[PDB]
Amino acid sequence: GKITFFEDRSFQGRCYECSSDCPNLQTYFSRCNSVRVDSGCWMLYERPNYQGHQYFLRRGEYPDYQQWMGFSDSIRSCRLIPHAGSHRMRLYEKEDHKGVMMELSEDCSCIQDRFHLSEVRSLQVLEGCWVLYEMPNYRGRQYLLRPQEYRRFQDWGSVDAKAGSLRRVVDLY
Repeated sequence: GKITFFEDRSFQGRCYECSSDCPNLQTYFSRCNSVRVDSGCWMLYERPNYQGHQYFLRRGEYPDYQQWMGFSDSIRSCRLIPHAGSHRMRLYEKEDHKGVMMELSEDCSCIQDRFHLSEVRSLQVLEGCWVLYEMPNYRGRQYLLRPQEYRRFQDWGSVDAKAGSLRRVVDLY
């Protein structure tokens, strides 16, 4: 993957290119108002060491922070997310993988329609990386999921169990 951060909107100002993850972008810039992704799938974070708000970005031009549903011009770390050849995950109604369950191997733009619940209280991510969105149609707070089990919402960094949509992390061409 290849990503370039710019201090100002419209690919203007001080800039930094990355090709692998970075635990701390603060050395290189103090604000980020536009991004160009050349290649790969990227999680951006509001804070250093992959904390605070998370933003999912893939190949394309982002002329301002709103384009990636940003909450501020703070961008202080980033992960390059691995492509996976297939995706598979289980959503549970209750913590610790109990209650009703739904299996997912494609993008789901409305959990509520398929599952009949507004919250996912535990997850088993078996294959691929995914982005969980607070809201349907890939809107609201975003949470990067990776292969592992999540016994409760705290394990993915959310404020609560509310979840509207799920996206497979797949590279854009």
